[PDB]
Amino acid sequence: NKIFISHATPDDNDFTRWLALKLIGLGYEVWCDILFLDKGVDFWSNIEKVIREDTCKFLLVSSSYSNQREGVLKELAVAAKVKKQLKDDKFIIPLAIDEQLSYDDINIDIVRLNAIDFKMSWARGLKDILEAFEKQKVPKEVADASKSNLLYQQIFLHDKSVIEKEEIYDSNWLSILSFPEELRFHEYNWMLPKRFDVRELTFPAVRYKNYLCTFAWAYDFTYHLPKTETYHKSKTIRIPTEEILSGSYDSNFIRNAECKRLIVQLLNKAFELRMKDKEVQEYEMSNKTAYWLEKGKLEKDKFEKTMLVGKQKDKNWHFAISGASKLYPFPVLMISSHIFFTADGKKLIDSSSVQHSSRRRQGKNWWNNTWRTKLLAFIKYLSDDDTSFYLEMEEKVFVSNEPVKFKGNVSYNI
Amino acid sequence: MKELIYIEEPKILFAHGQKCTDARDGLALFGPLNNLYGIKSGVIGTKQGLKIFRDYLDHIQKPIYNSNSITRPMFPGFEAVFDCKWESTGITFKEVTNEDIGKFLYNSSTHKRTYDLVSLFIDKIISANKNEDENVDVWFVIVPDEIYKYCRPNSVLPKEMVNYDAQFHDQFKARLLKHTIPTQIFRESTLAWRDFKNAFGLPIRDFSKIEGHLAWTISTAAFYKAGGKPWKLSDVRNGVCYLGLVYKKVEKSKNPRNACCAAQMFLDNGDGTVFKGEVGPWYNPKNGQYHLEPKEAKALLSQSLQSYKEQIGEYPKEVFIHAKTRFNHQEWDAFLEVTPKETNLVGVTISKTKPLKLYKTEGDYTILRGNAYVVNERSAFLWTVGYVPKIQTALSMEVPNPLFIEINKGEADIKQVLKDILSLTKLNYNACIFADGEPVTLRFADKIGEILTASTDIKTPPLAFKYYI
DNA sequence: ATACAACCTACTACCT
RNA sequence: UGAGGUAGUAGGUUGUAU
Ligand SMILES: [Mg+2]
Repeated sequence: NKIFISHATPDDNDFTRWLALKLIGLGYEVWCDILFLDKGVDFWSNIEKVIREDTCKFLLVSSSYSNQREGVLKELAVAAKVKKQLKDDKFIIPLAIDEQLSYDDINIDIVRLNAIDFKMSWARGLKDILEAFEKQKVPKEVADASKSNLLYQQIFLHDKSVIEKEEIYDSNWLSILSFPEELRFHEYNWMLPKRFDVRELTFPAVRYKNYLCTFAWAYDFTYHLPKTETYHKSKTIRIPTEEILSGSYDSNFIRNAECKRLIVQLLNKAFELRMKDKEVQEYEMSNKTAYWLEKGKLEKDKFEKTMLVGKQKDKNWHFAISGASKLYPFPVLMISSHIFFTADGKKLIDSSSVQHSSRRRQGKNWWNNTWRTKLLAFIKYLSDDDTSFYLEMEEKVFVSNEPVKFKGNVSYNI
Repeated sequence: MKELIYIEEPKILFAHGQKCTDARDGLALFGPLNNLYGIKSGVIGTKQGLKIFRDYLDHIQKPIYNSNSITRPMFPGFEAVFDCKWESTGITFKEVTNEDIGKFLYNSSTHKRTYDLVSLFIDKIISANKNEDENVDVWFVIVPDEIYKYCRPNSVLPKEMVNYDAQFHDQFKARLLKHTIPTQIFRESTLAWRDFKNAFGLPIRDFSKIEGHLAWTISTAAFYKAGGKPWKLSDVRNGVCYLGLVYKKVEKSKNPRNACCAAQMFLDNGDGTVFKGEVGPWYNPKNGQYHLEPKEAKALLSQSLQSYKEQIGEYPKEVFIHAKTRFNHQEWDAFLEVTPKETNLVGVTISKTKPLKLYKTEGDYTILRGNAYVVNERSAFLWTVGYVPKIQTALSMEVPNPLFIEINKGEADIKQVLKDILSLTKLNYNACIFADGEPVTLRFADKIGEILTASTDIKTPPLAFKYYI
């Protein structure tokens, strides 16, 4: 009571899978060589046994690939012998699915047979198949799409699922491992307009009501503020940073959120000054600043054999990273990758549109491994010792050069 | 040294009550939930546009293949999928002459030219709707590429050939709302991408390897607009209503205002899905402020609860609000003054502005989709975009960005919130793809808001989505 | 009206 | 505007406290 479908194995797979699953969902027993994920030792002998003893119809997928295929022709001959044995005229029902194969180029075996046309429409062909099966009293069961869904899950999806396996991912977050012992509010009063530039000082300082929120010493500002030479350490509000990071400060003097924001501002300013001190080029974006390198500054632009500068078509592309600092959820430095383009080795392009177009063109063929390796190479380049890198804050802030690793319990099989 | 939890991919339901993970595979296997008899299409455009549409409609009946049938499933033809006839014999043409387009297109003012072209198309559409006997399910507007190029808000017309929003699509869909006409806008370079080539002798847009994907998306959109149900959610709870809140700046108004628009998602008593926009964009007059006033918030929640009660008959057990912003104290206080004590209010903020990129160290592929990094009991990251084992490829292009999901207000299990968001990423009827990144509530509320803020004013707008998407 | 951080939208351009 | 994704460019708001 089976239904045998003969086809070219790797070429007519889409239509064969579609038709086999549709027929299975309609209550028919379908025998197709793609409906068996694991193949036994006896294939051809079992195929001949199936044709001779089991099938009641023989659907042939007549296409250009299946016109002169040895296996298809052998099955056709065996099916013709079986049709002669059972005295059934309509045992073999070819299905014309290929428009490249003319109706006059079909082989001898099915040149005399009434075919079913699938060229113009697959739905019309399926309706014709069902009508012919109903008219010829082909045995069938009750319709049940659950069988088709189960077969589709078992055979066509078993190697495309999620496997349970440990996986390790590298992020773009550099955890801040060490913090200064405490924060200092320096009540310098006037201090000659309190260094009106503020942002131009050697050490990171911000202007509070009448104080100066710094992490370094008061005399460090004597270079830019001579008056601060006579400034006294008695006008210093000590505040414990480790207690601030736990949200312990209260009262109306200053809020915990304000302290965290001020710390973030100090960290970002200090990072900017350190990057300026590292002799790297700066690019101004719409809302941030990125740091990039030049053509020949590395020998030979292969830091750790990862490449940082390259040649796209006619312009030199340079990798870059842009940074920030956040306390949410825990103190981290957060960096993002960028690609910049220069006409020459040491130059720049003022046209933003061409930069955007070139960046989009280059992003198409980089992928996760190159992205991660270039990010890690840049971070290691910025490093200052074995497993960290420091930034001026006497006092200083150390940020790890190894991004925090995440661990997952699921993965795939490439 | 942190642990990522995995959220199983949600399953969507198709005809015969069969669950599947892929919309395309389920449609090609079982079929849609609805039973459309056929789609009668009206076509507006030039004779060349009508020929292009007829050729594409005849092409879409035959099976269409992609470059790879595992990464991208192939289209087996419209009637072989949706079980309904969408042929070129049911086409009701309405010709727009090229001189008509030439008269209005070439103008110094972009606003005037956009208004004139939109009026030229919509007047013919409306007259055919009212003064004809033929029944049209979807009106297909085949816009020439020059109109699309020169009708954008920032488009500038070169001097060689020289209220409402200066955008063809938004103005076209907003000025057609009073008549409730589901329409689909095509560009001539989309349906006939072969013929529109650049100076290099090659097509500007290459659909050679994604022809089946284009057919899938077009067929799904046309089937949904005609009144069909392609699929629905299968593993969602009962008695829970999902909302969405998107703010859009209104520029036609003399005073800049922020209009808040909503989309509402829940289930009815017949196990079906009810997914429609909550509209009447509530206006905040203060520029730069994206928070509703207490009376507007009360009206919004009252309307949502009234719609839920009129649909089901009982007040929802839970109400989830998804937004890209953060609710303040006044908004939530107004919200609680209307909702009953038996209803739990949860306000979730969904954002994509936190740059946490995870790189896999053992290949060229990206992190699996569905992995979540729970920061704490009120904050987590979700990877809605990433590598999908079924399609053997990632939904991103270089490295996906995470969705930062934080329960801003109320009490809820963050795992359940992540499950809900991942499930909602499977309800995009505008396209036939795998799951997308944004939740469908936020995306469709944004889609509604883009249209409701492209006109001076409008009466009570329709809730159905076929008039917007 | 300056500086800062922390959240927000509108508008393009490119790849598949 | 078949649809998503990734980027870039402008603008504005908010407790501050000059
Ligand atoms: Mg659409």
